[PDB]
Amino acid sequence: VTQTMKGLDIQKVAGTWYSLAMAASDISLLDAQSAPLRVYVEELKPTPEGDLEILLQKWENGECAQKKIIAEKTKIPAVFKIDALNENKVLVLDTDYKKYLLLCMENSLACQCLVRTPEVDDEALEKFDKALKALPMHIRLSFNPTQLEEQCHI
Amino acid sequence: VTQTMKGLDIQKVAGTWYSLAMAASDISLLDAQSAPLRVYVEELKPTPEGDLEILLQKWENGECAQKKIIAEKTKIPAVFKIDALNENKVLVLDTDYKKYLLLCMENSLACQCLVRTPEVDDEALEKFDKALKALPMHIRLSFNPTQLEEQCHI
Ligand SMILES: CCCCCCCCCCCCCC(=O)O
Ligand SMILES: CCCCCCCCCCCCCC(=O)O
Repeated sequence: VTQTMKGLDIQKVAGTWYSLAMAASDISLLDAQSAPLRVYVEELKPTPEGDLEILLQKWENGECAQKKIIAEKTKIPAVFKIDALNENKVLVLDTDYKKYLLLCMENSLACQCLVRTPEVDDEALEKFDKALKALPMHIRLSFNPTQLEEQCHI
Repeated sequence: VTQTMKGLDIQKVAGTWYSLAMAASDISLLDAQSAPLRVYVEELKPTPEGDLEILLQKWENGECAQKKIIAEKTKIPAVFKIDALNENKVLVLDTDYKKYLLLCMENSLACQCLVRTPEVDDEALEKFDKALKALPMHIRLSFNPTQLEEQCHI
């Protein structure tokens, strides 16, 4: 991934988001309901000191569960690191703050097109697919407005 | 689907094919290993009287199984009908016979990009994605050359 948002103002991504589309390098990352990177973003919560808290839902043990994970800031504004067994980065590729936000996670690679409202934003999906053609994705999903209004996009 | 191959010569699609990419209208059609339209084409076998026999593999009961299904000809050369509880059509969208073949099945809709050899044919995938932008797909998968040489693309 060699797309990052120049001049990102992280405080301005705060609030409500919808995981409109997802893609990943390996089918197994997204294939099933309980696949490891089948995560549905609810809210982005920047800290005053510039970390990025992410509220999301994930299907685990036959149930739609709440998760809260902290992605810690780095020297680069558009790059955050999640504390785990593995060093994994969260990258903000692009955003206009008010409509769409493109982000990826890598260790191999998964990405999402986030939007502010439960609508199919063709313009944001164009920007997502453009970003992705530089990346070796083998699975891509997208949700309809009804699914976007349901826990775990059921 | 309002893309069919003009002047199709069905006898010339005979032989070996690889399911390089798949897409479908509903995630559930392709999501898991045993999803209903997760089928891997092995061979196309036109009959002398112009029907299209399809040899494929499908994951069923925790196993990669052989299937043979007959798609019967219609008045339209690029449209075939599979005998089931439901009337389902197989449509040949496009082919150059020697490299790629795009086909869909509808009742809602799933499509594949077939290629003759276990290679990622970027040119055929461009033609596949072009065909698909006219269609309401919500899941898309693609296979690497290693997976293409394995039973059920394992
Ligand atoms: C996949 C790109 C969008 C990034 C979404 C936020 C990153 C968090 C996903 C990592 C897995 C979270 C599940 C957990 O381990 O509790
Ligand atoms: C999905 C577009 C490619 C068409 C592949 C050939 C169509 C056959 C799939 C229908 C399901 C076959 C499994 C079975 O019912 O035995």
